[PDB]
Amino acid sequence: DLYSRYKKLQQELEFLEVQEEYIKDEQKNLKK
Amino acid sequence: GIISLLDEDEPQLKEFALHKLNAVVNDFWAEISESVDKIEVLYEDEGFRSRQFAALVASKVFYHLGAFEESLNYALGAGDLFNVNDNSEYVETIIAKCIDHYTKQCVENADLPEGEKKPIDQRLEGIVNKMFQRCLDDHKYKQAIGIALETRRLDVFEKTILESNDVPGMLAYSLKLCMSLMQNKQFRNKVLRVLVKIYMNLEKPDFINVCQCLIFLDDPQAVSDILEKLVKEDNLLMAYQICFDLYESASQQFLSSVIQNLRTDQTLKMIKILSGEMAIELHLQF
Amino acid sequence: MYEQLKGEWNRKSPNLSKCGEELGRLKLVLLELNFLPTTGTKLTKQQLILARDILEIGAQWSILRKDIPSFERYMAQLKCYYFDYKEQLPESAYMHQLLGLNLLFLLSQNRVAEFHTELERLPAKDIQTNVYIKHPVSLEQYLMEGSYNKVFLAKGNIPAESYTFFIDILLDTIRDEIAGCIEKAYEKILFTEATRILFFNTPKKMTDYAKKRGWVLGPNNYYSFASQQQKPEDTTIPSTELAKQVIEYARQLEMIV
Amino acid sequence: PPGGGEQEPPPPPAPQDVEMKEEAATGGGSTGEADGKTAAAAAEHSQRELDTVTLEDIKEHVKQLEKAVSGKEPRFVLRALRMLPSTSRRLNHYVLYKAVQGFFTSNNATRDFLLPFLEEPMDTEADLQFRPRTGKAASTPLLPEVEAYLQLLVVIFMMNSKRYKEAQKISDDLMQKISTQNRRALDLVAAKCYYYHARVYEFLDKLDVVRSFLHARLRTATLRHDADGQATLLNLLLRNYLHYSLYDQAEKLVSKSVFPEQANNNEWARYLYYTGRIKAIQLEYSEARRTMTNALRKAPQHTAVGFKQTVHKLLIVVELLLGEIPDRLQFRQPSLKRSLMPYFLLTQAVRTGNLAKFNQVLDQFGEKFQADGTYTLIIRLRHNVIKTGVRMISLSYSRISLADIAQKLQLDSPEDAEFIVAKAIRDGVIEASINHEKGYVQSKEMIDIYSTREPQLAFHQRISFCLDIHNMSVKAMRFP
Amino acid sequence: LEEGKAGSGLRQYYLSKIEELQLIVNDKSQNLRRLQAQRNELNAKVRL
Amino acid sequence: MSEKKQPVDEDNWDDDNVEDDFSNQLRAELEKHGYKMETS
Amino acid sequence: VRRAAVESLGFILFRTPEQCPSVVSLLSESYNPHVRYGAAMALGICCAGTGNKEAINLLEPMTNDPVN
Repeated sequence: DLYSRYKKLQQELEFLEVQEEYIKDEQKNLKK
Repeated sequence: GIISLLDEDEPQLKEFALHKLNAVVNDFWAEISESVDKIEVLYEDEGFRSRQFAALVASKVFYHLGAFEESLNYALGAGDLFNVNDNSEYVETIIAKCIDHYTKQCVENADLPEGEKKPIDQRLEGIVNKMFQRCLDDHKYKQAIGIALETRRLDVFEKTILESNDVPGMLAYSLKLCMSLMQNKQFRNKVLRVLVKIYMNLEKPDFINVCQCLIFLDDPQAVSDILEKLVKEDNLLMAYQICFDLYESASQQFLSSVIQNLRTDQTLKMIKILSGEMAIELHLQF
Repeated sequence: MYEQLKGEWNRKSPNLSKCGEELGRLKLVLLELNFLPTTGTKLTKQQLILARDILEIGAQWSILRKDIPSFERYMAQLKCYYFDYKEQLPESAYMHQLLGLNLLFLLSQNRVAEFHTELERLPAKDIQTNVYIKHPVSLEQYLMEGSYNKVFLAKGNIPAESYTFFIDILLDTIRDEIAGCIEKAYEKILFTEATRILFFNTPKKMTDYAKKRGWVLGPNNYYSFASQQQKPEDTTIPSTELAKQVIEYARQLEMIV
Repeated sequence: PPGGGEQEPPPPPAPQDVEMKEEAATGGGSTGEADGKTAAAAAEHSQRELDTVTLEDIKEHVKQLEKAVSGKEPRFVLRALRMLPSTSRRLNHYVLYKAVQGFFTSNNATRDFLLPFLEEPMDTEADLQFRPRTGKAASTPLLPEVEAYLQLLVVIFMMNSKRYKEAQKISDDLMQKISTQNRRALDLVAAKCYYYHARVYEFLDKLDVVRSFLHARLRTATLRHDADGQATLLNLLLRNYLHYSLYDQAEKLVSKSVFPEQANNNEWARYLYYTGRIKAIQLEYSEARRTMTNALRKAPQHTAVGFKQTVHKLLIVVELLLGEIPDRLQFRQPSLKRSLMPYFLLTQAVRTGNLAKFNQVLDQFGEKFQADGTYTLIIRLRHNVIKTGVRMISLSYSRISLADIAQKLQLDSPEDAEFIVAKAIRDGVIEASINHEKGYVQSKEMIDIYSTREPQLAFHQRISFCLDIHNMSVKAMRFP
Repeated sequence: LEEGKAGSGLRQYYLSKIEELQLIVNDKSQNLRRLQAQRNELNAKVRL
Repeated sequence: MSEKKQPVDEDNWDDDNVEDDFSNQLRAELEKHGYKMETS
Repeated sequence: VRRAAVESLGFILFRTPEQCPSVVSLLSESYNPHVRYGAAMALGICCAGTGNKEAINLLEPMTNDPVN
């Protein structure tokens, strides 16, 4: 129940930080 | 105004001065914020009669200031006078950081097994089995097993599965956990092989256990033992099914390794189906 | 138990052993039960009547012997007893001069910000009556505008007890401040200016400020040197930190998208 | 009954429709943002809160007979909404009972049966997931329960029904509010209850029991995290201790909780009023009068409200404690006519050198000073009666002799006038210096490096403030 | 209270912990799709 | 928006700027301002 | 090597196929065709045999590209 919800919220949080890091690079790349 | 009582130098006034400390520490917060050095004084005496209590009310006042480690380090010096009190919103917040400090400590300690680890308090597991005493009162052991996976300690993982008798399937549910959200593989086998210890202490073997464990643990002698057990109590129903599942799941050189452990009837039956020839031509037949 | 409410109060108190009996009296009352909840029950307020009275006479014997950390210790516990949440206790006739002792002590040690916020708990006693409290607030009003001399001419009028152990400190912390004004670049004067400004014509006070301060009498002329510093300046000192500030300008323009 | 009884049908007609659709749209839209887009700060939560301050307090006080607000209690007496059939059947109960109360007379509670008509709202299979619906639609009948103003035996019904709500409030806190966080509503719910709960404990014994609760209430706030929680509870906790005329201010000096950090332009303006009064009573006049100025110019957006006239009331006193005074009565009101006459005539006597008028109007208008709670001016502004002129002279003149300032301050003595000038420069009233060699009192130097060195120490804040506007703009930009 | 003493002891630890873990995942998704559309503008410039 | 702290609140049309600067100093401006000249 | 980066997404994420349309949503809209190529195979190997209709929504402009 609750331990599985806490692990998945750990996973999804560290997931969309990485896809946040991708858009940081591309918007920096498209300026050049 | 009772800091004036803390100025005087006899012990029987101190214990009535500190009894009035935690009585009104929730309402007179910042008055003690200047008398911090007086308490951390009164704390350093080894001849003082209630020095462990001084670590309690210091942990109360740093909890107001937000100095969370100062409440933590004085909860370490609090003795049993802290954890004997358990029904509060205060006590659960600074054992929350205590579990948080401890579970990031052991992940760091799992990186260096060769000595050089840290000295560790023991009331942090005195609240673990106390939480197990709550789980004894709860019947719900799914919550104490959660920290037991997180704390990287496996004898309490064995103690909570050799608990008061309520299902073997709860342990199977825990075993799923090892298929979905288990991240590391270094201690995964240790969790995955302490499950098959209690399975050999259990009366019925499963299918999904050896379908998960022993292909992630590659012990060919272990499945040759437990299927010889399934031969021994004359159970050719489920030994017949796990060979077809092993022939579908596992890889080369492990079927070759276990078939050496076969010869280390029903024996010639499991020669032919662990070679797995007959499953192919019926699959060719369809 | 019930130890000498007026034992050596009226005539004299040269005691040191009754000070230990008063010390034991503190070990009696504050070990009976407590004084913290104070719900009702005039019977358990009866020791609260005596706990006030033994700390009043404890504050009387404290100023009788001039103990500075003790006098604030007894007065805080007395003020904590007028910090009673359920105050049905009847007016002890020593309260107005007891607060006047606190009002004069806390004026003397330069707690002037603590002085005026102390005056909030007095509703109307400052104006109607109560010369025990009216005298230090008339004193602080004399310190307000420019009036040093009205303080020292009201020195010979205290309607209360002697107040001398506070006002010796109160005027000494006035004298060094005017001395702190004259220890500036105000170079030289004669003893008659130390008679006019400071006070007192021909007392060993000129010996007092010859040894504490400087003020050597030359050829009928004092001497006070220049206390003015050199003021070292460069005014290009912030060249590092101004170069820091412009960095986080462009750091907060770029890099955070 | 032919005069007023025939004008009884128009009252119900409207407010049974458009005032009913207020919380129907509010309760629907708050549920819509509690479910999806769980960051639900930007909804009608704010405007209904502006309405529950303004609209529904004066939309109705009594329960508005012929079943406009009288019907609200038998309407919401039967609320399950538990499962999807228990929602759709209660949606039929939203159809049937509003038709009955629009037609006929339903169960009219006679102002004392309102609490059993707050039992079956809490009962009758009420939910925990609809915790905005329980929290809002219980607190919103408490304002007809308090603003009936009869104040007899409903005061204990005030006391019961708030602790009914606050038991639900605490249990929701110890109930793990998943993705709604009612604290955005429960802050001013904790305010609106404790404005009149402070009144109740003024009509009965003291409200330190509220502060012992509110200390624990401020503890569970912001240890979770702050969403307006630290901001509201701090001005609530500060107000009683300022209301008590005991010592009470060094308690606030050591109150190191000085970060609400955002307040939606309304808590911060009154928070700066309270702490400006605190720094004024410990005699720090410079920092007080500038944050009292900041409080006056931050949220004046009202129509002659009075607390704006109260922050304007204290601001002129501390400026008379430092000499300057602007035009005050240029925004005169039908009620400011009462409160302009003492203070305008006060600074009239301060600017002149008259003290007999200053003592006369103290005696004339001291009882008005009793209503304003400002006794302390007579003991601390008689300082600046002599110090206003020496601030005025030292700003006018540049290099004055002390022999001439004695007649100009009409002191008739040069020997103590040194000490008044010494005290003012000690207090930093004027920055000037004295030549104690032949009697010169000269002012400061010319306009300094102000053209060269200073202005970047003003420019650094304006860079940092304006790009944070650019930062707070860009971050909150795209919701779709 | 078999469950009631433990819902505050061994479940209140988890469900209070997942609260802020739910808030930040809610927070970054508003931040992410904002970053998405800002990149779609600059790619629409350069490709054109 | 009630904030619970508000329970109380050329005739003189631009008067206070004139009055804060000059109050009542013989405003006919001749009997001393124009009549210094008897001294000299 | 940039392709073998964006081709390796399905090998590490095929167990949870729901995250794969969200992360390759803008990987399919780069400027070079090589990243867009391995983006297309990443939809093919993360989601094995699902009737996704979200990846199929992504593949419809992918089969209507200027580059062959």
